[PDB]
Amino acid sequence: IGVFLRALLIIIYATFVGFIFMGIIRKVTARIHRRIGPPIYQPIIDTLKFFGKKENITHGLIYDFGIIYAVGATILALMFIPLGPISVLRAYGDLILVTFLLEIPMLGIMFAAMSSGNPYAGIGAQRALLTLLAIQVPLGLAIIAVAEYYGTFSTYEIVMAQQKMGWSIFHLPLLLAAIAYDIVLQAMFGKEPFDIMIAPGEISLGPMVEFGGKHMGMLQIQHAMALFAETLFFSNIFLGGGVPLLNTLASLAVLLVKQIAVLLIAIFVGAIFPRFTIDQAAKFYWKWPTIIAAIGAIMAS
Amino acid sequence: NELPIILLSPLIGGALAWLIRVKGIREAIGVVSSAIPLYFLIKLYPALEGEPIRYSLNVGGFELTLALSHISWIFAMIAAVVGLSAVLGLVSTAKDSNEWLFALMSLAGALGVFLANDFVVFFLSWEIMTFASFMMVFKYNRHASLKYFVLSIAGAYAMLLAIGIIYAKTGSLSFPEISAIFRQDAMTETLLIYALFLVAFGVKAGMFPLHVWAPDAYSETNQSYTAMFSGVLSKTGVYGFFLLYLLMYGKLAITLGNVRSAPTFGYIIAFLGGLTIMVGGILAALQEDIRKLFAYSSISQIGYILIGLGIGTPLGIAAATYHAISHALFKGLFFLIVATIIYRTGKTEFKDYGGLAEKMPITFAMAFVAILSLAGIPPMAGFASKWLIFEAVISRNLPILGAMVFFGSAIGFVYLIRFTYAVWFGQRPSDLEDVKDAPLPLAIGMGILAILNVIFGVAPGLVARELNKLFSNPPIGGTIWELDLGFGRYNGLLLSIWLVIGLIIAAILYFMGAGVRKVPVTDTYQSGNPVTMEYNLTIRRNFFLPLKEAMAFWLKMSFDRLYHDIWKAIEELADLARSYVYNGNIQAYAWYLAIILLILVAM
Amino acid sequence: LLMYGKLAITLGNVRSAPTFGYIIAFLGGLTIMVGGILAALQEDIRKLFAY
Amino acid sequence: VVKAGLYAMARILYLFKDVSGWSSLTKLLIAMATLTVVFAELSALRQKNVKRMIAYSSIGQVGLIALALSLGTQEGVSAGVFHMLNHAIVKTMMFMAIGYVGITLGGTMIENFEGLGKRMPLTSLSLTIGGIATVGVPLFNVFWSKLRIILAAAHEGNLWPVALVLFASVVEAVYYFRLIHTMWFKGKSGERIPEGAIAIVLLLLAMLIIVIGVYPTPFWNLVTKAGSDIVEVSKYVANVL
Repeated sequence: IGVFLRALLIIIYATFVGFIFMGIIRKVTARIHRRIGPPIYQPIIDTLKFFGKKENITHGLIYDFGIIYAVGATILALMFIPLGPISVLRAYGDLILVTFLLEIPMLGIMFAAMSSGNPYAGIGAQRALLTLLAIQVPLGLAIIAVAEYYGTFSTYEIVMAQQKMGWSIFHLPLLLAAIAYDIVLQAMFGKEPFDIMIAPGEISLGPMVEFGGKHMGMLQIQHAMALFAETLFFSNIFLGGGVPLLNTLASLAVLLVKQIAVLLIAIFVGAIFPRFTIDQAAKFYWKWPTIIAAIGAIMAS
Repeated sequence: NELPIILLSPLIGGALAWLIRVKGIREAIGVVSSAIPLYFLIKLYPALEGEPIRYSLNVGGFELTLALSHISWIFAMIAAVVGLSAVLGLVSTAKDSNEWLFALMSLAGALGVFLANDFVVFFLSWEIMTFASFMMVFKYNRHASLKYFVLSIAGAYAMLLAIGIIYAKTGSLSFPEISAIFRQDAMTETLLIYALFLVAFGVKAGMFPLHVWAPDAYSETNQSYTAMFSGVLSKTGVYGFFLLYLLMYGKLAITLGNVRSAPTFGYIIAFLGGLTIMVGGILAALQEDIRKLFAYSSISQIGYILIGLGIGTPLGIAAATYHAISHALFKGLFFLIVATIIYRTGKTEFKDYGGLAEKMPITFAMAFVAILSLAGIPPMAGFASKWLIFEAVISRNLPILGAMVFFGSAIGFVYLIRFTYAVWFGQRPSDLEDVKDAPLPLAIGMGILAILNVIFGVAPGLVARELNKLFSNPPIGGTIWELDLGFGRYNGLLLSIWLVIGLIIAAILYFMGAGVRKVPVTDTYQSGNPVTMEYNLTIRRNFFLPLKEAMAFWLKMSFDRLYHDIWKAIEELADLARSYVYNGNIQAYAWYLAIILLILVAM
Repeated sequence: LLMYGKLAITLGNVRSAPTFGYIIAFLGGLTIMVGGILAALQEDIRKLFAY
Repeated sequence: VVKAGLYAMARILYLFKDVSGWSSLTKLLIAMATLTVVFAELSALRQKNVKRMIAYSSIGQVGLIALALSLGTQEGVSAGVFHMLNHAIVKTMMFMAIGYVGITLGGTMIENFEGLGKRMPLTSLSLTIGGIATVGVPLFNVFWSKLRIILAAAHEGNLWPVALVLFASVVEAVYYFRLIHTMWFKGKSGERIPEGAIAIVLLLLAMLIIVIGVYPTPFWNLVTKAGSDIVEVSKYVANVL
């Protein structure tokens, strides 16, 4: 009953900071090309609008359950990564679990985008799945480079091995995995260079081309959690937060600073770079970040 | 006594269901002829802890020591349950009486290879299995069938060559004692033994040199048969490589020096396995057909087992057999569900059907378990199996081989998205209004494999604790729900309940009313335009044209072309030796006699 | 002359040849290949002789 | 006539098993037997006349009899006889079915051999269950016997006089299922043409290869005591003088 309230604390904090992180993305992309743009508390009002309609669509019996499964999977992703010391479980937060549970949101946001039935949703799913094909070639090598440099997989036995000694973006056989993660994060998010699972403008909107009221609200929740989960997975592995309430709140605050830190370098790349053809997106994630992560993988062994 | 009856029982079931074609009883008494091996295996399951069960039956002057070990029972148990789950789905989709003679002979081949503790029971059962599978796929498209037969006879008979050499060099034939004498010389003729044994079991696996029978024999056939053609008839290659490890591991590691912390013969078979997962997944993409897509799926997951049962002497077999059980258990369900969708509807090609997931929700839900059972979903056995295979990679460090198997999980994810799109979602064409639901006898097999999958996935667990103890003293300290690896945990209780809690909290944010009005499909976006029923809007043509045009250089070098080249060369040499040696010239044969007499002069 | 055995224990031999010697000789064999091949289509009197 | 020649050759060869130069003679006879399992059973591949397609197959089965009739002394001479008393029955089945086609329809061309699934009765099943038993796929008798011959070529003359005879059964796997396919699943012709005079007699022969296929040990005990006429000389001579 206490782990239930603690998990409710983590999911409601991840909501009320992940939406603010997406609003920070909107604010920085507004200032990146000379505009005030929205207030900081903007996508909260997006979600609050999208649950206030009076009609919906519901094309099929599976059209509901796919995106609801996407929200359940993206909540399951953030439940294992150690959000500060307050973790509902730290015994098993293994690398392969969190790495695969980022991809399952890219199922359910697309598995229920297929049930509508559209050439726009079909070619959006066509251009979304080649990413998830191509991005796992430098992603797996980054995970092996994290693996063989430490040995342990329980993610509480990694932040302990960071706060004992050293940082983790240092020690160059592990830094070459971080550049591979810094490039794969824009694809795993849906930011502008490797945008194409969102693609606003070239195709209509790809997978989320016609969802409706409540379904777009669940998508905004899922997209904010995908943001927060992949950013917390990058920070609790390659950066390490680790660490009384005046110690715990400051621990979560410096964790939030390192959340913004990779999120800050995810935006500066992700506005000055145009959208990528999916035929080149399959060709790019095998040339440069694969050989970088492969040099990191043979230098971690 | 209680051991040989289960080897004759599918043979007797193939025998009995040939004469009894008088009534509608060839289904009923035919299917329970293959349903007694589960009842006999589980009756002898508690006697495995006792000193082992064997039998001799000296026939043909040989030994035929059948004996059931701790792990041969495990493969035989999945042999019974997968061979059941196909065969009670085989009571339909036959349209003849000449089906049950071979599809039950194949299961007696399958129980024979697994319960093979000698070799003269091993190769006999393997040859029976090869014949039964061939004669099953020998009903139409002969060129597809005979290619499988020539390749698998080459594998069977190269195994006969390898057993000839290991019977010559040792002297004795018996398989239990031949591991002892390999321990005896564990402290130049054996690099041929391993390679010929690997070719002997590269014919019933997905090995990238020799897998060209797979997109033809897993292709056009009785599809309800095929759930054992990948679910037990490709586990025989896995059990072959595992029996190779039971024969020697250290004697093959001294004569072949390790390239890294992994042994080099294990590294070679796992590198060919990693290439297998790559090519199997990639060729599963641009494969517009309902079964030729699934051929590459069935040989995609074999490379997982041959990576895990490659590198690593602890936990490597202990993780690869786990994925072997998991993959065969759901791929039986996938071939069952594709047989259902190929029987209830008409034609085969992807440009026949789409959006067929509302006229048969039992099919949709049962293979929604199987979609969850593939590519990694934490309540199901797919994620447990892939996670064990990825756990065996990092121990005895291998960075170059971990990339292709992880890429294999990605491309395992990709093709299933390609399957569930243009077969199940979108609009339906106007020839599928004359269709019904799923019939009951396939649905019993679907439900059996689904409940076995859900007890396999949420808690490993029972089979992990089974294969842990009494075999290669414990690498994993598992319990009923957790797994307890040396440096990982993988709970299954508090990983599935956080899903079903997270789905409740997700349903709280959705199940709120405020108008959930249903709409038709024919009125849709289409860039804000009118769209009628006669518009092919769901895409159904190759689905992966940038994926094909990315590696358009890699696909110009196929192996289907090379083997047809080498067989046409042998076949035109067959027309060559026919006309040269065998002339009408009488004096040519006189000259042949004078030549061999001249050799007798030369002594 | 500095070390041969200390670099052979920390780096296990791929064959009867040591693996660091095998790596430098494999890059050397690639060097003879590319040097000879680029010496062919190199119309110049000295850029031919560089290769 | 192939068996008498191959026995009397392998009789008198094991009557002089003490002299010098005999080892080169059996090393020639191995090589020529392997040269005849390949050429005969591969010249049937692009073969048109179906009587010739079995004629080449009967030579390739006697060549592997010669392969184990002169290799060593035992574990294969007493199993080489296990091929001679077995291949005579299965080649009795072959030339029955070809003979009955050539006398009913007329000739032995494939064009007048095509289409015998529905047209002909279970005589075509006798050719089916005969052509199955030359590669020896199921629990049949040529499977038992060819396994005994390939295991015989282990202790002496190994892995080259295996990988040609065992190569030919891969080729012999081809020209039977290019034949059984074009008589069962290509027919398009329902002419009943009743032939019930051998519908029982060839089939009681066809049930004679199904009983030796499941019970070899009531028949393999015979060739143990029937190998004792070729294995040795001393109990042979002392049972004469």
